[PDB]
Amino acid sequence: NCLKYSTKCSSFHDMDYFITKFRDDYGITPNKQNLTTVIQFYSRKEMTKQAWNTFDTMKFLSTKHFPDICTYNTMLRICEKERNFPKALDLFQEIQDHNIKPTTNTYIMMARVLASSSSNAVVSEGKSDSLRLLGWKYLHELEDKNLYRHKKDDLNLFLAMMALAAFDGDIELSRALYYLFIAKKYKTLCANWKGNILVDQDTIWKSTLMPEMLNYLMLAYARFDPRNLPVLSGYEKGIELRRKFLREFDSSMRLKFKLPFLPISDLNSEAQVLAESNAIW
Amino acid sequence: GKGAAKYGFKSGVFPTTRSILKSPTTKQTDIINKVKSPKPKGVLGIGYAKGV
Amino acid sequence: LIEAFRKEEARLLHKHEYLQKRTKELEKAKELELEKLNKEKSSDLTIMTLDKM
Amino acid sequence: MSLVKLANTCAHLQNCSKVRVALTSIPYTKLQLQFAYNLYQQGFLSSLQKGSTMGPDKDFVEVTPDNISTRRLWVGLKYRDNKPVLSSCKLISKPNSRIHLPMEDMKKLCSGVTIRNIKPLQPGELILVRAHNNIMDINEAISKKLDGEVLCRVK
Amino acid sequence: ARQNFLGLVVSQGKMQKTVKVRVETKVFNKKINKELFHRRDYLVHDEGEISREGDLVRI
Repeated sequence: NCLKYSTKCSSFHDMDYFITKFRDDYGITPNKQNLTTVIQFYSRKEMTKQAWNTFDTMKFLSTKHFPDICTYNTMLRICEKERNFPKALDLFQEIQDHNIKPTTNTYIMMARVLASSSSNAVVSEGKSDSLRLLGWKYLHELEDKNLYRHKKDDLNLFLAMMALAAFDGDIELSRALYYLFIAKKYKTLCANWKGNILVDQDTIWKSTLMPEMLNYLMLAYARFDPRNLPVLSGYEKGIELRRKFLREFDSSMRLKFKLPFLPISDLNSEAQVLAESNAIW
Repeated sequence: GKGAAKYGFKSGVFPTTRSILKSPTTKQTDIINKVKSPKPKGVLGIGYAKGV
Repeated sequence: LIEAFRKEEARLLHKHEYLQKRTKELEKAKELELEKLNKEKSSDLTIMTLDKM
Repeated sequence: MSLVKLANTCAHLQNCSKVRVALTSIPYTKLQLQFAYNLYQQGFLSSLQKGSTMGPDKDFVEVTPDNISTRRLWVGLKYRDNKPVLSSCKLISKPNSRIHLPMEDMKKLCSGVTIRNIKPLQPGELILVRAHNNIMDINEAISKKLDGEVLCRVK
Repeated sequence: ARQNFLGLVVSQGKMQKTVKVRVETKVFNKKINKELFHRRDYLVHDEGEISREGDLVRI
């Protein structure tokens, strides 16, 4: 708990003090959970080398200290921060090899790692489209089986999808997902608000507008190329997924609160892209 | 022809250039200090021991 | 002959000074990596790592 | 620092790769531990673990002269795309002929030039060097300007 | 400087003030491609006759 709060406030001095205090005065050395919390500390501080060394020690010291799926998800997050997809795939294969059972967070982390890696040709090693397709495949593999879900995972999932939509320049999918998220969030918060809706519009709307979703939508706008064909269109599963999301977006638009999306399924020109970017901004 | 590869691919030899000053000068403080420094004692050194 | 001897002595001293500068610069280069390493190890959580083992 | 033991470890890893065992054990010494760590950093090994002759350590055990004889380092091997990641492991400097290279010769060896009948470094290969009782890759030893003994090849 | 060789005394007392010292040096043989030790025995002056067989000395 001490290390948890220290990570949350990102205080190096508190982490060091608590670890030293326990070692010197109580004879307690960090276990698997505390070492995982230290790895998350190093991740928060952008300290990837130290986190990887801690992971190596977690494997080294004993089987009780050996990493489990939570630590592997943390390492997948570190790879996402590095945009290091070969290590992500290697860690997934190691998870399978050591008989550790994946979780929903594992598949979502793999999809996000591949989406982040596919941003540019340099980081993706010229494999950007294949990496995005592989992330979509990981999301499908998640769809197949239940695994262990977490309350936050659902949110994460949608971000991953938008990431795969944002780095693909899929403006139709990005628009649809952004509208779905904003609509559901506002509906849920208004349905469960103690305060009167009219008075507390500012608070509800502030909570509704997640900055990262807007950032992903703007990134999708920025990567616009009329000749681009979505990577998700090739698969039959992918094209069905696109059909489902676009149909729900269209139906929701056709059916209170309003957003400034133009009354068109897709944008086919630069001027409309500029107009929608300004409108949403 | 092969050995010339060591010497910059130059075939033939010049006579060895002579040193104007055959012995070190007294203004070379470092050489004097090395000469005057205590000799390393024992076998990794260069000198007779005290008792021998 | 006077000119030759004096210039030879000056030349020898100049080489000695050049070697002194070279060695001193290399030692400050070692000081530079001393500065660099402490930045990396300013991040001491004092837990024991495998690379340190 | 027994090069004989490093050769035995190399042959053991090759044999384990042939029969495709997921875990194996090697002697627990400083040289062997450093060599295994260097292989693991390059991605040739899946995991390092400390354990007894019977298996990995269930709980952390301090190393003392009492239990040093029964200590072992357990390495997890990798098999990807139906091929072993760690396929061949050989020695350059053998006990009968030990090869200590200066830094410039080490660069020449990395640069496609055969030095003292050692095949030049290959693209996906790793050559390990020992300098001041520390094991590192050839590239690091060159970057450290350290003259060293050229031990082994891992491809 | 005067040539200096580390060695081991292998014969002493056979002659007056003279010993045999076993000097090993590092050489490279190209035909083997190996650094190997090359061995020789030097007749060495021992004034005072202090050194004994088995001692480790200079010559």
